[PDB]
Amino acid sequence: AGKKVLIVYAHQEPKSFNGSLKNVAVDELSRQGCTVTVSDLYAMNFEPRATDKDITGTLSNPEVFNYGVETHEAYKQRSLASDITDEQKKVREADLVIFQFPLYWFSVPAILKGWMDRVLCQGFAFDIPGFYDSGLLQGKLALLSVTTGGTAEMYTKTGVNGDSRYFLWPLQHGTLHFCGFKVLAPQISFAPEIASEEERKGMVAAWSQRLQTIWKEEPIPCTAHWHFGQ
Amino acid sequence: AGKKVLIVYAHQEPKSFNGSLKNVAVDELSRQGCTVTVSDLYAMNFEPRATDKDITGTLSNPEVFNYGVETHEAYKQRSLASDITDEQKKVREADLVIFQFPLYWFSVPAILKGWMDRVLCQGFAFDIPGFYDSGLLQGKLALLSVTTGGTAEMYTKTGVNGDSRYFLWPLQHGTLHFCGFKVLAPQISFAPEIASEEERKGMVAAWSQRLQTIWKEEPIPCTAHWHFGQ
Ligand SMILES: Cc1cc2nc3c(=O)[nH]c(=O)nc-3n(C[C@@H](O)[C@@H](O)[C@H](O)COP(=O)(O)OP(=O)(O)OC[C@@H]3O[C@H](n4cnc5c(N)ncnc54)[C@H](O)[C@@H]3O)c2cc1C
Ligand SMILES: Cc1cc2nc3c(=O)[nH]c(=O)nc-3n(C[C@H](O)[C@H](O)[C@H](O)COP(=O)(O)OP(=O)(O)OC[C@H]3O[C@@H](n4cnc5c(N)ncnc54)[C@H](O)[C@@H]3O)c2cc1C
Ligand SMILES: COc1cc(=O)n(C)c2c3c(ccc12)OCO3
Ligand SMILES: COc1cc(=O)n(C)c2c3c(ccc12)OCO3
Ligand SMILES: [Zn+2]
Ligand SMILES: [Zn+2]
Repeated sequence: AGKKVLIVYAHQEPKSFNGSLKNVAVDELSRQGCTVTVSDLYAMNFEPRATDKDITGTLSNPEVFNYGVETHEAYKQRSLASDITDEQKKVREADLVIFQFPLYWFSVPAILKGWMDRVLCQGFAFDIPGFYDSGLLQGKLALLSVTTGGTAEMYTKTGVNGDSRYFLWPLQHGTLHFCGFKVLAPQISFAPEIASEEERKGMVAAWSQRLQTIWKEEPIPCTAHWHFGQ
Repeated sequence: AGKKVLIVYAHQEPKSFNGSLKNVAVDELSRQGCTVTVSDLYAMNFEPRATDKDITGTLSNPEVFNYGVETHEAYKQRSLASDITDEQKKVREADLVIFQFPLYWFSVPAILKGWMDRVLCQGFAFDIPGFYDSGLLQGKLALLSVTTGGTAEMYTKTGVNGDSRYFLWPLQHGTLHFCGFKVLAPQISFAPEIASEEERKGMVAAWSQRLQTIWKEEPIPCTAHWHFGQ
């Protein structure tokens, strides 16, 4: 239907398993008639570092540079670097934002971490006050589509890595929910490097198949209990 | 004595509160006679992105780029980029690695996330298999010194942000413990931007005091129970 989707994609190799997941999302959401944009961060050589090059006008406090303060002001003044505001426009217009990435150290690859750090600035994505359920991106859906080295077995409460939900907290709750997104259940594609060719094909078609009905899903309850239980 | 400390620091501003915490750690550990090295990531313009530039000469599969495989082989064949190997030398010789950074999105700034992604490579920090305590950095101590925007009250189990310990999991357990580090209790300096003056002087003083007996400390039990349990 009449919806805009932004896919923020973080993998170096177009032939990868992540590449395939990205392309099947674009294929399926495009088939449905959705408007689809992809920010392919490596191909863009997206700048991950939060630096004073991100503000182009007079700083509030040139004596002691505080990145959150300076970017909050710059956002209000329209003196942010244009790579940041280009991304903000995509997010602003999106109804759904999908993040497609390999798990790096229980988190996103740094190039995508730098997208969150630099694009979700104060004034745009949240304000103090104006976060979690009062976040500035309220009304928008977000979803993490994550691939791993580790097996599903390894990511259980009594497996070596602990439950997969534990590493989702800082991203789902600390970032997405904080900015006001409603979070859809994560898509985790476990261990495609270990998986057989039939199992890989299965994981790709499960994602394609889930996307056929993605607009009918409810968000998760993004709370400590969902993530950690008890 | 004789101990070597590496401090991996990630703040843009030498006059910041992180800056002061890094400086008192250098001052105190230097005073004790320890060997100290600092990796000032922003001043080094450290590269955060995981790309094929990290491998010199020629790829072990130039048709499909797999970062994990390529860096593992590059490590074995002494063909990693020199920014990464310079960091690996400092880590290899270190008895204690302290990370000094402001919390960005429940995690490390992207520039320090990229140090983790690119420096802690397979063959160096862990093997597959070969992790947690068959992790290659066993014997070394690691410590997170983190500063926050949010007050300690916000970081309680039924505060908005949830417990501090919940966001420590991917860093302490998924990264530091996985590589074989023993983890010291984190130093968390809550909300300096809204502290006095005193209080702030006091937080800087307390870190210095703690570093006086850092070598007497016992590592935390780095378990799901410690982070999430009761
Ligand atoms: C710095 C670093 C940190 C990491 N940290 C962690 C961690 O904390 N936890 C953890 O679990 N893992 C971790 N990993 C490993 C893991 O997340 C990755 O290896 C990744 O998830 C695998 O995804 P990929 O797309 O790169 O796989 P690929 O290697 O690209 O996929 C396996 C492939 O199937 C492919 N394929 C592509 N398209 C298709 C298709 N359409 N159908 C069938 N097969 C297809 C390829 O041909 C290849 O055989 C880390 C890796 C690195 C480099
Ligand atoms: C992209 C981004 C994401 C963020 N995400 C989060 C998050 O997830 N959770 C969260 O809680 N917060 C978050 N924050 C807020 C961030 O963690 C805090 O802004 C930061 O930790 C403050 O530390 P600082 O060193 O920059 O403080 P500074 O602004 O540098 O310091 C505060 C004050 O201390 C003064 N000072 C310096 N040295 C001394 C000294 N020796 N004695 C006394 N005073 C001194 C400085 O002059 C200044 O007045 C985020 C910020 C950004 C920009
Ligand atoms: C430290 O987290 C990991 C957990 C983990 O379970 N696996 C399988 C990893 C992996 C890597 C790199 C890291 C991890 O390359 C291939 O498999
Ligand atoms: C989870 O993210 C935050 C939690 C949080 O508790 N606080 C206070 C934050 C903050 C930021 C940015 C993010 C956060 O700028 C100043 O204060
Ligand atoms: Zn939440
Ligand atoms: Zn652990």
